[PDB]
Amino acid sequence: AIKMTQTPSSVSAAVGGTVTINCQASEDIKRYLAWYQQKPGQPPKLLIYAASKLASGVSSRFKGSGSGTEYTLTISGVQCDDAATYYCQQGYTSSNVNNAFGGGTEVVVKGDPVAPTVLIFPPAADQVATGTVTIVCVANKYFPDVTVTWEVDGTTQTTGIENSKTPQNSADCTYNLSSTLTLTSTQYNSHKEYTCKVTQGTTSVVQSFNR
Amino acid sequence: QSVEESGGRLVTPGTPLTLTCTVSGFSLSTYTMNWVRQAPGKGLEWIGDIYTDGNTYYANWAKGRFTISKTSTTVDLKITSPTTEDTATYFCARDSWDASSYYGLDLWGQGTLVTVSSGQPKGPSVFPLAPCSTVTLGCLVKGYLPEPVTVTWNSGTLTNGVRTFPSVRQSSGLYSLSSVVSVTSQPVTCNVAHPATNTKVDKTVAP
Repeated sequence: AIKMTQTPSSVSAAVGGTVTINCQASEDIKRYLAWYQQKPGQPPKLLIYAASKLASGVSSRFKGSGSGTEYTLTISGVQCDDAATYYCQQGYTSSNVNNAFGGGTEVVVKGDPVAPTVLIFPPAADQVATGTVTIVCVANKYFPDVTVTWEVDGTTQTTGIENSKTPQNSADCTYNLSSTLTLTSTQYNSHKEYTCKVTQGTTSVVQSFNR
Repeated sequence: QSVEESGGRLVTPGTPLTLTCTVSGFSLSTYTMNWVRQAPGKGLEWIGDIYTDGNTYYANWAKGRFTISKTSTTVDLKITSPTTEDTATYFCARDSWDASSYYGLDLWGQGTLVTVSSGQPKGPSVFPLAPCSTVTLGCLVKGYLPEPVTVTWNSGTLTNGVRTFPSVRQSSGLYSLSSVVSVTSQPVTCNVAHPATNTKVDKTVAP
């Protein structure tokens, strides 16, 4: 059946640099091929049709090429506004199709670095009263990626943790992150000092509170 | 010209669900229509299409699991027997061809959310986030189904310094998210709406 194989799954480029994305078709699709850009919350946007033609209003920084079974999308002069997921799609046939779209390629744009601003919030009394608490730690406006370490009276916590990171900011390439630690109220009362540690490179930022 | 999807909702597994795509400003005797879904965090997945002449095609995985049909202004997608694997936003999108140049899917709707679960819809619990001069306050919203909720601060009048984080599905299958706002200094209130359960909750956050 018709299969589209898109690589790599993720690529990064400095602002101003060039990104290359490849698409392999399991058979000759004769340039019946399109490329799309998509950012979270939005439907995909057509960039390139007929393998190499720019859709109306789309910037010539986007370039489609290839034929037979092998296609490529190149993005030049990469900007923060280009941080997105890109998909190839065959329009050669609707019959015997396994998948018409490639798996997609997340493009990470490396803009000016920024150290995170970190904040920790203890659970409110109304949480404690439910039997389960969630401690929240946020790292705001940062690039490149950080690691979060939670510590409870100095012991590294390895369970009960969930991390949720925004897409890159279209203007400045930065992320925001919330990290939560969830414990029972008894578990929570079993301890005193709660610490969120955020590391970027080798530089750490720590926020703590005593229950 | 425009396309708009409707009919997505929370539904129990096995309960047939029909989605509708209503088109304006073009003919379905000229454009072919496609249904495409996307699960939270995942890639686009083509389900099938209906050509101008009426021929319908489905992805190999979709055959016998969906039925597509159309009138002159709408296209339906019926999901025969929903499973939890079918939870996704469903998009309608039009395409066309010329002599040799395929024109792509150039017009898409905003999509409609289908959530498949044995669980009852549930409104959010809202908890205040405060430290312990300007200050960052917040609201943690937990335990809701289906998505989405909206969160505003002072009824949309505080917008500067607002950061809302993507939702996270819990092991319970419920969702949670958080929002924080940086303010100076009078009351600061998060307004959390959950249209799926006809509910809104306002929580005033105390420094």
